[PDB]
Amino acid sequence: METLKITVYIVVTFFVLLFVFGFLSGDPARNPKR
Amino acid sequence: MEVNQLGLIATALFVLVPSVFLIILYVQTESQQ
Amino acid sequence: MTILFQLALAALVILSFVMVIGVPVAYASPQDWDRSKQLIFLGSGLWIALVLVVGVLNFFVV
Amino acid sequence: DQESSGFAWWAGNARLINLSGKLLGAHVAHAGLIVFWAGAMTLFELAHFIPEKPMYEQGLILIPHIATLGWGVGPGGEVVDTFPFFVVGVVHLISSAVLGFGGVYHAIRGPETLEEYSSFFGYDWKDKNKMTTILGFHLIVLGIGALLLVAKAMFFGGLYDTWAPGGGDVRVITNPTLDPRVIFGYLLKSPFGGEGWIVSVNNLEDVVGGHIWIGLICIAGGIWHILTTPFGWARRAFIWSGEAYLSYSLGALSMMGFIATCFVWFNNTVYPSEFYGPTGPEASQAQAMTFLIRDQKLGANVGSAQGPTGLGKYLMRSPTGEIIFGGETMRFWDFRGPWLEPLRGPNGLDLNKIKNDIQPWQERRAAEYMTHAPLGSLNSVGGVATEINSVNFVSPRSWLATSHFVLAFFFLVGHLWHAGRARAAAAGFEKGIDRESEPVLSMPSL
Amino acid sequence: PEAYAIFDPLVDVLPVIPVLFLALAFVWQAAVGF
Amino acid sequence: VIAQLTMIAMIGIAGPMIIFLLAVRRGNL
Amino acid sequence: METITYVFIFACIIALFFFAIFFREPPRIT
Amino acid sequence: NLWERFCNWVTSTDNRLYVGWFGVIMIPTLLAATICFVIAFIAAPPVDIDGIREPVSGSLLYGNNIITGAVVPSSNAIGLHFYPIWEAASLDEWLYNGGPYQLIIFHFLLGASCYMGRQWELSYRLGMRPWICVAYSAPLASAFAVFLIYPIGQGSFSDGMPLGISGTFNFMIVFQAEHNILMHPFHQLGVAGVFGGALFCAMHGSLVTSSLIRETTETESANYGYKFGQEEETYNIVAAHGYFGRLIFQYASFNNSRSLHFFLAAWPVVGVWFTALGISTMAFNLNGFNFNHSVIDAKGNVINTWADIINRANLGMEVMHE
Amino acid sequence: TGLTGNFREDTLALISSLREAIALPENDPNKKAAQAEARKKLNDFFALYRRDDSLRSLSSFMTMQTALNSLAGHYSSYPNRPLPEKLKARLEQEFKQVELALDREAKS
Amino acid sequence: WVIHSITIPALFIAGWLFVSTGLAYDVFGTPRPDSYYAQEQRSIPLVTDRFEAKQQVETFLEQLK
Amino acid sequence: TVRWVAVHTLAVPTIFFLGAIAAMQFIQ
Ligand code: CLA
Ligand code: CLA
Ligand code: CLA
Ligand code: CLA
Ligand code: HEM
Ligand SMILES: CC1=C(/C=C/C(C)=C/C=C/C(C)=C/C=C/C=C(C)/C=C/C=C(C)/C=C/C2=C(C)CCCC2(C)C)C(C)(C)CCC1
Ligand SMILES: CC1=C(/C=C/C(C)=C/C=C/C(C)=C/C=C/C=C(C)/C=C/C=C(C)/C=C/C2=C(C)CCCC2(C)C)C(C)(C)CCC1
Ligand SMILES: CC1=C(/C=C/C(C)=C/C=C/C(C)=C/C=C/C=C(C)/C=C/C=C(C)/C=C/C2=C(C)CCCC2(C)C)C(C)(C)CCC1
Ligand SMILES: CC1=C(/C=C/C(C)=C/C=C/C(C)=C/C=C/C=C(C)/C=C/C=C(C)/C=C/C2=C(C)CCCC2(C)C)C(C)(C)CCC1
Ligand SMILES: CCCCCCCCCCCCO[C@@H]1O[C@H](CO)[C@@H](O[C@H]2O[C@H](CO)[C@@H](O)[C@H](O)[C@H]2O)[C@H](O)[C@H]1O
Ligand SMILES: [Ca+2]
Ligand SMILES: [Cl-]
Ligand SMILES: [Fe+2]
Repeated sequence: METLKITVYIVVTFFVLLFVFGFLSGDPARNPKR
Repeated sequence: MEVNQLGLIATALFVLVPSVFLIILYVQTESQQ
Repeated sequence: MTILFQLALAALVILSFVMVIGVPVAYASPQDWDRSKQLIFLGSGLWIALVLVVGVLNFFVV
Repeated sequence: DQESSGFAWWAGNARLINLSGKLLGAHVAHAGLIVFWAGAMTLFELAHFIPEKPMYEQGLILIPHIATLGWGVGPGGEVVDTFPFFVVGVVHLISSAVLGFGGVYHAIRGPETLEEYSSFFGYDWKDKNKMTTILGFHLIVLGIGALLLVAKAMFFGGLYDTWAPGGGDVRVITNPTLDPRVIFGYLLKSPFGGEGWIVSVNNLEDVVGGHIWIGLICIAGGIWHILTTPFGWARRAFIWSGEAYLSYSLGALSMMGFIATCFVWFNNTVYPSEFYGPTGPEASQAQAMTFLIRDQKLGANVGSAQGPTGLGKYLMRSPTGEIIFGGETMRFWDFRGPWLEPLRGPNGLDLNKIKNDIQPWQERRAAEYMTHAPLGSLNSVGGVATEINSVNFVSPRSWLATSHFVLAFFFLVGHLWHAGRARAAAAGFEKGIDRESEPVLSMPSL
Repeated sequence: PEAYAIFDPLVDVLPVIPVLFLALAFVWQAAVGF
Repeated sequence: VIAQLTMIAMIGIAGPMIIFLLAVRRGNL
Repeated sequence: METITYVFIFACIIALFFFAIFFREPPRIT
Repeated sequence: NLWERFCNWVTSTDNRLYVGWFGVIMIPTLLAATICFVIAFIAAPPVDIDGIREPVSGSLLYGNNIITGAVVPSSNAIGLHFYPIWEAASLDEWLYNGGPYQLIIFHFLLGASCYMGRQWELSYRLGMRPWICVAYSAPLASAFAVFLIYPIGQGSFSDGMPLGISGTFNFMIVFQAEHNILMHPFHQLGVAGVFGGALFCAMHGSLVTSSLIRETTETESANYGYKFGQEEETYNIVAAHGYFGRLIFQYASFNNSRSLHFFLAAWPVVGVWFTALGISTMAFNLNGFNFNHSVIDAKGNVINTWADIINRANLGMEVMHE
Repeated sequence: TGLTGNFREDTLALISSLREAIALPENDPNKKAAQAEARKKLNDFFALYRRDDSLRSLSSFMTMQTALNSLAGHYSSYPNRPLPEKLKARLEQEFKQVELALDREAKS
Repeated sequence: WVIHSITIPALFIAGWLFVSTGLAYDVFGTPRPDSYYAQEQRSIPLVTDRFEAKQQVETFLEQLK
Repeated sequence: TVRWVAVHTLAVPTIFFLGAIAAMQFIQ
């Protein structure tokens, strides 16, 4: 139960963390034209 | 729980026979040269 | 004397409501728009004063 | 102009993207409307307004706001003198008369582009500096008003009080609460059941002490932006361009809506249940107690009991140490209203105390919230949902939350609309896929 | 207020006229003619 | 009502009027 | 009996999905 | 670098399924929704709506056809509280109070949102005008409305939609009891929005199939003549134009496909938005106007117009529910 | 008020004003104005203690709230008429329990 | 532009009268705003069977109070 | 001719019902 709590936090924190940098790094640079 | 005793065959034939009839036609098409 | 003032009150709208028409039309035909019409500076400066009569008087009136 | 340089008419406003001289004309005029609408409703409501009865009875969405700042309210929610209500609305009208007048001036006779008449006012959307310069001033000005609230709070008159030791009305805050302990950490609370996110705000003095920060944060913001310039990581993202600025505005403005939808519907502290009408949770809550007292009054003891549903007739013991009402109301055991909390004891309601501690106002007021439990129709067929043609109303508290939501919903779409057109524009292919070279045409084919 | 006691239609309808602006836009398009 | 209704009809008909006067003027649009 | 048919029927749906997404013959251009 | 290379892989279009940055949320959450769904749908302990009396078995293992089976929403005892696994005392406690419902819809919604964007951030990377995500808002509006919003108006997810084919029917009917949704105008547009969608879907489907430049023999299938990537126009507008242009008056025929297809996609969408507004208007107890005793004689008797019949039927239902 | 420090000392301190000000001469130069400013302290008083989540649990604090809401609530409706004696006596009997029960918390 | 200042007014007034005159009442047999329940006897004058109704509608209507 | 026969036989009764609509709203 309690172990699961921290686990969900860590997992959710990870994606969202992995998520923002995608846009915070050069996202418009990825596209057919510029 | 209690059930129509024969109702199971219904599904099977209603699943397989239409299914099969689509396969047989298909496998043919695959064999077209 | 609110009637004395109520007539002056409506005199705001009457004068405003025409300037509501006049100001845009003044800009409508640019010919002599700002050339012929200084009435804005003539009407507006007179119009703003017609606001001050409203409240300062009514504060004493009503 | 015409479509020749531009695009079609039904969308024709965005022809203004590159004309700033016309652009100010838009806003100042538009702001003129919003102002003019504000005072209009004020006077419109004031003419049909009845000072004796309560406000939520009147179907009144505005005067409560003015009142909530403590003008003409009086204790007991008396609504003493209407003249302060009158002054507010008319002033906005007179203010609008100036605005649109200017809005017109920039619309026509004002210069069609500002890059020349005033270089200071001149700005290019693509410029990431002179624009950010502007973002400072507003963020300063918008921060000024926040303080100017507190000027009403701490100094001039005093703001409304939800909870007073009696009457729950008018107080001039002395010491505002400020520290990151209960402020920054305040919004850190869960959004969900039992802990509001920003919707808790138990104490009034939270918002005042809170706005102090938002007052002194924003003033830093301008001073920050005025003296700074976007950094690298900023420049790599965000698509600096005319549209996107509007696109970002929406997203922020959208999420604001859902929050504003949440306050009016729940929070009792900021919007007093008194003249905004009872909150939905409080409605069934108070009704549940009026049934309680009327039966407990006469020859019946409801404390230890069972119901036909089995949970008891009125009181239950929650899994928490506190004991609550039964019925459907049990879904709201979290609500604490100005009248209810004192009736509550250390853990839940003190039954022995409930009988004795009733006031003349409470029971009356708590019963006054029985008639109005937010409900009603678009033609305003009121009473309990299927109750037939009796007590016809829709509590204004229900209107705002409905209204602002619908609007707030669109602005999510709007945000998600322009953000598409903004980036695609910057990406250059917003004009439609190019028939010469299709980007997909040459790709690895899966 | 009693000093203001009668302007019936004006105070009756102020708030509709903001809508009228949206309508004006079309008429102001009608003469311009799209 | 009717008196009030007449007052409302009279009170804000500058919209159409404005355009018509402007149209006659052939000002700008 | 009763339930186990539904899961079966519902299974072949999924076994179709995964199967129909990846194994489709690509419709080449021209 | 690993990152700069990895980032290039997520964004990359060569994948058979595009996963944008939204896919980073979308894929795990939905894949987590479904897994915890199908299981919970198959084996659900008899979730209890009210701790007073009555456990409800919507699970598939207990005697339920697909029709009757549904995931019961959370109880009233739990109210609207955020009720994750660990917060609940015991695992079986978390199921008995209707946890799996509150678990699915969160991951589903928060999955559904990121999907709405994932359609966008693909469209941006194929170099195409990106309005699909606008069109997709219409269902997603309805999703949030019936799942997330409406219970907030009721303060409990219990009144939220039980998700299942019988559960849904139960929902509407009961929802019809309280708020009289039929007479509400916003819904009454939503109907038009759906039909006219289905309607236009038939005509614009029909008229273009009607007109086909014939590359096929009569024996051969008519479809196969279309070659993927034909830069010929496969369907005559001039032929089909006058058709609908003769059938009704020639003025309304919508010469321009680009004009048509937009209107084809505006009618259903805008039709649906009003519903997801019509619900949110209901969730706050602002109901559809029910004209009642609109007629009365001089004798005070009730002439009893139709709406009363409905007013009675609803009044009938509400007593039934409780 | 002039409230400072912890809740306890001030809670006791306010009762020194509360229990006193209940019954005084009505014909004195000011009982009202004296009773006016005395009850204004309640406003100052009970505002800051609403903020406390701790004392929001235990009895002795919520006891005082029962007293405060009893007393002050009379003064918005019709403050001019003095309280009924039956409402006056019950106040002290509540205060008397409080500071004892209040003390029951610290030395529990 | 010619008779369209004539046709419309004279015609539109006809419809105005058939309501005012109430001629539409006995033409379409609608009940009159006071006429539903003759005497008191509050009940539905529900027409029942065939080869009757022409005579049966008379009965309900016959009383009329 | 042809067109005239359409509107004349259609919109004319419309003008005649508008009498019934309006002249009703003032009854009762
Ligand atoms: C913050 C406010 C805001 C601002 C300033 C802009 C600004 C702009 N938008 Mg925009 N937009 C916003 C919010 C905003 N948007 C939101 C929230 C949405 C989602 C609904 C959109 C959706 C949107 C689209 C889809 C388009 C724009 C476009 C534009 C550009 C031209 C304006 C235009 O088309 O007017 C057009 C004005 C009209 C068509 C007249 C209004 C007619 C509507 C139907 C009124 C109906 C509302 C009313 C309440 C309902 C009926 C009343 C009822 C009683 C019956 C301009 C840059 C256009 C563009 O291409 O941008 C470059 C465009 O095509 N916007
Ligand atoms: C309600 C907000 C609003 C505002 C502020 C504007 C403002 C503007 N629009 Mg616009 N527009 C709007 C809504 C709005 N629009 C909507 C809803 C639509 C869709 C229906 C459009 C569609 C549209 C198109 C298609 C175009 C504009 C254009 C313009 C600009 C020039 C218009 C012009 O030549 O005026 C000239 C106006 C007149 C000659 C007469 C107007 C009538 C007057 C102003 C009435 C006065 C108001 C009031 C009665 C008096 C107040 C003052 C008083 C105190 C004295 C201007 C900045 C044009 C543009 O691109 O800018 C160059 C353009 O091409 N708009
Ligand atoms: C509305 C006013 C406003 C606006 C539009 C901006 C706009 C901007 N600021 Mg800024 N700023 C403001 C107010 C404002 N600021 C104030 C009041 C301060 C305090 C003095 C600052 C201090 C500040 C600094 C110190 C810096 C900026 C910077 C910037 C630029 C890029 C960074 C950015 O926007 O962050 C976008 C947001 C992120 C990058 C991360 C988001 C993290 C947030 C805070 C999450 C917080 C948790 C949240 C509650 C989670 C909830 C989930 C959500 C779904 C609700 C941008 C132009 C940067 C810049 O370019 O300056 C050179 C910079 O270095 N600002
Ligand atoms: C409803 C979901 C949704 C969707 C699909 C989009 C879609 C988009 N947004 Mg966006 N946005 C939204 C809501 C949404 N917006 C809200 C509510 C805000 C608050 C102001 C913003 C603020 C915003 C900014 C400031 C920018 C975008 C931008 C964009 C574009 C892609 C870049 C990006 O990463 O977005 C940003 C994505 C987010 C902010 C994520 C919020 C919603 C997602 C779906 C949830 C992700 C998980 C979330 C953090 C919660 C999980 C953890 C939580 C428990 C703490 C794209 C059009 C960019 C753009 O187009 O600029 C031109 C851009 O710069 N958005
Ligand atoms: C008794 C009633 C009416 C009479 C006798 C009448 C008379 C006529 C006649 C004789 C014509 C054909 C000659 C001409 O166009 O000058 C005509 C044309 C027309 N009138 Fe009327 N009119 C009547 C009512 C109406 C109404 C109710 C309308 C409503 C719009 C209307 C609108 C028109 C139109 C649209 C035409 C053009 C016919 C076409 O284009 O084929 N008229 N009218
Ligand atoms: C008592 C009374 C009264 C009176 C009052 C008055 C006295 C009024 C006032 C009012 C006001 C007091 C007004 C004024 C004006 C103002 C305005 C409306 C302003 C605005 C503007 C703006 C804002 C501009 C802009 C800008 C620029 C241009 C530049 C720089 C920046 C800025 C932004 C500033 C009355 C009659 C009501 C009646 C009732 C009572
Ligand atoms: C430009 C343009 C536009 C826009 C417009 C606008 C936006 C406007 C605004 C407007 C406005 C924003 C207005 C304002 C003004 C105001 C005024 C004009 C006022 C009047 C009134 C008054 C003055 C009052 C009086 C009184 C008193 C004082 C007391 C009591 C009584 C009374 C109420 C009477 C459009 C798009 C359409 C089109 C294009 C162009
Ligand atoms: C407490 C309180 C108060 C105060 C206020 C405050 C303190 C607030 C704050 C708030 C805030 C201050 C908020 C914030 C939030 C966050 C957000 C919402 C933002 C936005 C942005 C973002 C979100 C970003 C975005 C992005 C992402 C996410 C990824 C990457 C890309 C980008 C960067 C774009 C008051 C007095 C009223 C009352 C009582 C309580
Ligand atoms: C009076 C007055 C005033 C002023 C105000 C104003 C000046 C307003 C404006 C107004 C307006 C602003 C108006 C407008 C007009 C409009 C109208 C009259 C509308 C109607 C409608 C229309 C005509 C539409 C059209 C159409 C149709 C019908 C169908 C198709 C579509 C369309 C859209 C085209 C004041 C404040 C001083 C206050 C005192 C009094
Ligand atoms: C990605 C796909 C994942 C799919 C996951 C699920 C796959 C697992 C399938 C295993 C199915 C076992 O099927 C099982 O059949 C039996 C009998 O047939 C059912 O049992 C049924 O009949 C028995 C008696 O025979 C009763 O005691 C029982 O109460 C009744 O439910 C079970 O309720 C069902 O669970
Ligand atoms: Ca009226
Ligand atoms: Cl008294
Ligand atoms: Fe099609």
